[PDB]
Amino acid sequence: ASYKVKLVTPDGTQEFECPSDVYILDHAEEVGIDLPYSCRAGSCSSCAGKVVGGEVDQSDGSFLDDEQIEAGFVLTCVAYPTSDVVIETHKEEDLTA
Amino acid sequence: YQVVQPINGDPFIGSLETPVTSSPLVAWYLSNLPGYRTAVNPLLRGIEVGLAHGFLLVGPFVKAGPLRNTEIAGQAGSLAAGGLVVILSICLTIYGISSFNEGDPSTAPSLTLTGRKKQPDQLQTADGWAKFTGGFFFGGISGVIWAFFLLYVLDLP
Amino acid sequence: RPLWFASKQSLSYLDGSLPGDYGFDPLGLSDPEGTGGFIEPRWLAYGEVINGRFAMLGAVGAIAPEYLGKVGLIPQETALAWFQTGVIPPAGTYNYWADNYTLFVLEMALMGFAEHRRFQDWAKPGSMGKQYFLGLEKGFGGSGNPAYPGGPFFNPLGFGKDEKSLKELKLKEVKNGRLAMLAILGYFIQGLVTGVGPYQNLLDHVADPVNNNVLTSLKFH
Amino acid sequence: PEVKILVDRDPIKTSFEQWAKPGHFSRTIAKGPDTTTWIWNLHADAHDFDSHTSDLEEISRKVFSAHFGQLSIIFLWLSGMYFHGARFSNYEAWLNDPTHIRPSAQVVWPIVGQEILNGDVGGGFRGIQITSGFFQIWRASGITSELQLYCTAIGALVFAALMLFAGWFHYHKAAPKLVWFQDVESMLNHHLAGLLGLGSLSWAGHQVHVSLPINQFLNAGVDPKEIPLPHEFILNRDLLAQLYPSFAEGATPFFTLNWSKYADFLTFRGGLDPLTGGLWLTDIAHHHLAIAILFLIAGHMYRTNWGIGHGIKDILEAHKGPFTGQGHKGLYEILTTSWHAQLSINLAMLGSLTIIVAHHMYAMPPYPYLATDYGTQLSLFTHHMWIGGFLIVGAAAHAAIFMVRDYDPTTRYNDLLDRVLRHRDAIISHLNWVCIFLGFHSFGLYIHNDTMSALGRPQDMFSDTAIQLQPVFAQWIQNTHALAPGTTAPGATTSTSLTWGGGDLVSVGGKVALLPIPLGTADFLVHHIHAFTIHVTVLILLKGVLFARSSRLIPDKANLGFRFPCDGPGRGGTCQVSAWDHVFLGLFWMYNAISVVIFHFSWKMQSDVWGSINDQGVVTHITGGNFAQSSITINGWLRDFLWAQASQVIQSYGSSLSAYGLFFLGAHFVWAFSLMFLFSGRGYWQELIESIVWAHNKLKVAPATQPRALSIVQGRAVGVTHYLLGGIATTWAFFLARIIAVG
Amino acid sequence: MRDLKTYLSVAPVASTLWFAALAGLLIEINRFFPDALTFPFF
Amino acid sequence: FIGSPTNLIMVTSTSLMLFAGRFGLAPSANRKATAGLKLEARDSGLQTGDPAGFTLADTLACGVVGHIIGVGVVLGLKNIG
Ligand code: CLA
Ligand code: CLA
Ligand code: CLA
Ligand SMILES: CC1=C[C@H](O)CC(C)(C)[C@H]1/C=C/C(C)=C/C=C/C(C)=C/C=C/C=C(C)/C=C/C=C(C)/C=C/C1=C(C)C[C@H](O)CC1(C)C
Ligand code: SF4
Ligand code: FES
Ligand SMILES: [Ca+2]
Repeated sequence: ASYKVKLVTPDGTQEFECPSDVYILDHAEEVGIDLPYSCRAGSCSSCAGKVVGGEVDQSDGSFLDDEQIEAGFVLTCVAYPTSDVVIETHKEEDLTA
Repeated sequence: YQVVQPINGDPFIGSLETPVTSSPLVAWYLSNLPGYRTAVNPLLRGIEVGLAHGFLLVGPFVKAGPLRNTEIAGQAGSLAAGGLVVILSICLTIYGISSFNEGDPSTAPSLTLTGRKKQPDQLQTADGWAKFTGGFFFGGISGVIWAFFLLYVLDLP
Repeated sequence: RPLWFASKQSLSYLDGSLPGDYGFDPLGLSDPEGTGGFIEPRWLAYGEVINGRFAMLGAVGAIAPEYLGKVGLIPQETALAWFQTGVIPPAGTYNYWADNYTLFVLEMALMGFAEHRRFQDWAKPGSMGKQYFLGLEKGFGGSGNPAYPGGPFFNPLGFGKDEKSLKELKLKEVKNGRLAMLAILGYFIQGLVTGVGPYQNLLDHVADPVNNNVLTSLKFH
Repeated sequence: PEVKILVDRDPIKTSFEQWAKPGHFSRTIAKGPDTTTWIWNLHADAHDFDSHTSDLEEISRKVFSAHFGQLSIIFLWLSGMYFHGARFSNYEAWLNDPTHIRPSAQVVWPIVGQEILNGDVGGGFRGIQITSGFFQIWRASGITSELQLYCTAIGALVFAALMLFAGWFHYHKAAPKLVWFQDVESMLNHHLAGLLGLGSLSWAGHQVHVSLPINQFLNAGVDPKEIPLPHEFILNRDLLAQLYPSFAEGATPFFTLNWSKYADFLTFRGGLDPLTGGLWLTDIAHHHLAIAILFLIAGHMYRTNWGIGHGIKDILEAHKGPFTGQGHKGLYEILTTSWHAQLSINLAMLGSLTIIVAHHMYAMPPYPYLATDYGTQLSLFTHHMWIGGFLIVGAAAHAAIFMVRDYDPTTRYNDLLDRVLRHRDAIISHLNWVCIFLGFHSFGLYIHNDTMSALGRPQDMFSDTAIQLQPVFAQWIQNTHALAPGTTAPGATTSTSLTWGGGDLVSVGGKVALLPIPLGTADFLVHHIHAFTIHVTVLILLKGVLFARSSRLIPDKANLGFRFPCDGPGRGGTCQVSAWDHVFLGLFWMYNAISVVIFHFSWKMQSDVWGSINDQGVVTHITGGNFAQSSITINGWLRDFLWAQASQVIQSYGSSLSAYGLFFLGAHFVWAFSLMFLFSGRGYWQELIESIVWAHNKLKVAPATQPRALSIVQGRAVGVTHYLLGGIATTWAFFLARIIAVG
Repeated sequence: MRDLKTYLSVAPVASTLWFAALAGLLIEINRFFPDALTFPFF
Repeated sequence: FIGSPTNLIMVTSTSLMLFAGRFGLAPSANRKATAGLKLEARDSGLQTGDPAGFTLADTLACGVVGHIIGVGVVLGLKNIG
């Protein structure tokens, strides 16, 4: 259900609660910890990030490498947090390489 | 050892070297032909051209045309080859007319196979192309005439 | 440990714990590397054991009648070969008390009752001495090793209560089993090629060696 | 190093949960549908194994079990054929009188008047005349009762269940690993010596013991029920020794090396059997013996486990010279890591083989009573030509797939491939030129001929009467093949076929089995047309393969895949640059070439080969012999072949051949229906679907899986599929109606 | 078994069954009342 | 059959091929011929007991070759004279 989320960020690391049927981005939108986005549609790399633990539902994710979902990177705006997760933010370019 | 090499050691030009394009026999032969005699008057080369090709174009029009068996008209079908010579020399003329202008140098390459400068081949002029045209045409009609002159029985008339 | 056509591949896994281990495996069938279904080496050892046991039984049985056809009041109509008793009706049949098809069904029923339980001992070792079987379960417990179950039934006389005992006896058993397997194969191809019967064949060879083997390559039939 | 069995236990578990979740194999499909496009993709990518995953082991496991599934299907189809021969056929009566009863193994129920399709096929039976030639096979096999057909149907059903179980087993319980598959030396040793050697040895055995004696009895005139059963021939041998004295010595020669004493039934005759119009069975048994020996020896070339043999890598590395650099070094690494390279080579060879089978089976008829059954001969030649062409085109498809997805000079470098890639421009230039020149000098002659025939100038034609173009080499070769038996082949009596010549003609039942086929100007023209069509098909397919990765127009084409619509309308427009589009275009040209091949064969056989012979010995051909003089113009093809022979199919309404009349028209319809998909584009269709969707929305009846127009590539594929089906089915109906009607 | 019940309701299988039953029904109707051009009842 | 007929021919043929294979002069299980000129050495792993490294695989191979070659020349000589 509404597992706790953990996001490392240059601002720090903060937690907010939010049901599994949601995308991470609107839920960091709720409590008010600002994150970088451009598209909100899963077709760019501004909302990119990687994981510390658990793993996130990436069913409705697209425009990604047939690997970007098997070695860590995730787009925060099309992602369902199946577990109590611990994630990274501002991770576009070390993804952009 | 390998036989094919890039053209003059440059492996980024769109071609190769083989025993077909760069071979001593082929090189010497192709060099001694009219089109590749750069330092010669255009009209002489054209003369060789027209001679050979009128003489060659005699045979087929004679031995295959509509009146091949009618020989009150079989041999005199050299009229046809004369007409073909006329037509493709008209084509030569319009090609030269459109491709060149006298007040412009000749587009031929100035470098040679080893990297020395050459005086650009004048056949690629406007002037010299008209000269070569006249030569080819003169040769073509009179070569038609020559191979019609040899109507004497040989092996296959 | 004498070796027959051994190799550095076969001699790796054939250490010697098995009876009659001669390191002979020129095809590499016991290799435990890529083992799956019915290629596992334990099952191959069990299968050799069962083949040899049945071969001892069947090889002594397929020749017994036509030997007693010659000595005693044993009636000749009940002195047939092993191929003219009903095994191949295009080669000779008999009229027992049943049909030879009812015979097949009934024999299959009895052997199903036997072999399903023997397998279930192989698969979940110790299963059959737990469910009710009208009694008959206290003796079908097992011994951890499929091919040597023991009990009050399969070992009444109590042979081999030590280790040298069992190893020596097991060696002799597997060797005799191999010999009888060879013998049954010989039965088959002799009884085809000469087409008369192994006992009669032996008695036709003991007299003269004129027609030992290559003579019968004319293959009368 | 050494060769062994290597298997994993229980890799995947048998379950139904994945059946209820459509598109489990691909992550994109698994997510589920938003639009109808999903439903199409689900089927298009179903067997693209190496795209569902990256692991070679998984792809090979899937391929192995898929092959088992295909074999199970084939066994079920064979089971059906034998059961229908046993249960709904007139095979026994045909066995009694083969040259009057026309074979039939399918009857129809009387439901809507369709029982008219149950026609009088002779023998007290009413059904559909079949053209697969199964009765001829069953007679050449020795089969004489319907109980044997029942038995083989049951055996085939059992074998099909066995194949299906093995397919499940090797995927879910005992799945072999990659090193098992990648052992090609042991595989070749087994297929050469075990599958092909032992196979033809066992078959030669069956012919020596069953087919030969039962056919001897049948040709002697004995009633097919009073012939002994085959197994009698094995139990009692005096039966065999009555027909072939050599069976008295019985394998003593085969050891005493006096093989001469078997000349009874192992012959080298050549020519046909003048009683049944087929090859001598005593020749076929001896042939199979020889082929088995050859294959059994050839299956002992490659080293597996005992030193002796040949290393394929060593053979390939040994071959190289001053024109090809290092060539063949690096092909063993390639041919063992890509399934697509293997599939391309295999498809090429199997297609060529099928075409060769077509030619050899018309020219030297193997089965008895097949040569005079004209419908079966036409059907078999045509069927096998089509199969061969299709397989050859698939070869190009998978060579292109290898070039796009697998070729990699960074980790698997081969020299010959690199050099061909480095002069592809000259290659394609010369092939283009030769196709243009070949097209001018073959079709151009036809156009010259039509124009000279319409201008009242037949003395200016290209024909046997005016301007002769005799194929001297073909005439010279068949003359050499005529004089061969006795001069360059002293051991032969008659020559290999009756088409070579020698003045020998074979007849059966008052019909012509075979006679010498005459070559003339028309044969010269037709063959150069054929060379033209094959060269063009090659140009298209090879251009598709060689430029699959990059071009001067699109320099990074490999990054767009193997099957993509275009790279946009810029650069002038780049529709159909992909290699898939080259395969799509090559299918039309294969259709063209094969169609002309089967038209040439069909007209030539009726005109100069088939017909009826009289007791006095005057042969009347089906068509009058008009191929020599009417085939040289296009008007003669339109008039004397199409218009004159379509009469049988346009007059079948009311007879038992009316199904062909219905299929003629249906096939024309399907062909014309494909042009709509081929001539249009999906923008128009999506915009029309917009308004239709509006109308549905107006009534709260609009679907949730949003309807889309088809893909660009799907449009092309639907188009070519319906085009091929329509055209081939039209020719199918035409041929079968025509050949069945006259005879 | 539940998964089988779901699978049997997937689109191709459902349509296959629906149309096979419909075909049997029309076939039997035409086998009983053959060659109908009109409604001959009322 | 045994006497002085095919017997002589086939026996001497298979015997000379076995004599070749055992010693050098012929490719074998422990000998890899390069290109028909000379032979290398190789331990196939299959253990034998013969002092020259003569395997059973080697014996089978050279026996088959002897039989093929003998059958060939026997049939030839008895077909020409
Ligand atoms: C539409 C007008 C047209 C006309 C009037 C002709 C007329 C003729 N054609 Mg022709 N043809 C045409 C269109 C035409 N064609 C087209 C469009 C094609 C393409 C399909 C052809 C393809 C064709 C072929 C393949 C052939 C002909 C041939 C012929 C000649 C046959 C009769 C003959 O033997 O004459 C008498 C025989 C002669 C040799 C007369 C030669 C004519 C004079 C002497 C040539 C002098 C030329 C002159 C120096 C300059 C050339 C033209 C100039 C006025 C610009 C005839 C003069 C045949 C032929 O004879 O070949 C020459 C023949 O082979 N035609
Ligand atoms: C004498 C040994 C032998 C024989 C007869 C075959 C025969 C066959 N192989 Mg095979 N293979 C062998 C050894 C052998 N193989 C070895 C040693 C390897 C590598 C270790 C392979 C690896 C291999 C692969 C990767 C593939 C084949 C395939 C095939 C089939 C090819 C298609 C065909 O022609 O169908 C002809 C159809 C018939 C002849 C019908 C009769 C079928 C009989 C019963 C086949 C039984 C032979 C088989 C070896 C039995 C072993 C099973 C046993 C343990 C119970 C064919 C039946 C293809 C395949 O598997 O298709 C499923 C294929 O993909 N083989
Ligand atoms: C041994 C033969 C063989 C094998 C194993 C394969 C295997 C494969 N091919 Mg291939 N191919 C072959 C022969 C073969 N092909 C031949 C002969 C051709 C020439 C036509 C091609 C041309 C070809 C192309 C162009 C492509 C492939 C592709 C593929 C891959 C995916 C196929 C797929 O699942 O699509 C799904 C299968 C279907 C959707 C079924 C199509 C149904 C057809 C169109 C209807 C036919 C009508 C029917 C015969 C009669 C009408 C019945 C009706 C009236 C009821 C796959 C690995 C594709 C690929 O991407 O490779 C990676 C690819 O695009 N193949
Ligand atoms: C080791 C190895 C390994 C490597 O690597 C390879 C190789 C070489 C392959 C291998 C192998 C070898 C071998 C030899 C094998 C074999 C076996 C056998 C023989 C078995 C039998 C086995 C056998 C068996 C079981 C048998 C059994 C039998 C029986 C019961 C009998 C019965 C009977 C009788 C009484 C009588 C009646 O009237 C009939 C009957 C009923 C019939
Ligand atoms: S969208 Fe269609 S028309 Fe436009 S470039 Fe692509 S293939 Fe051509
Ligand atoms: S905004 Fe770019 S992915 Fe969400
Ligand atoms: Ca193993």
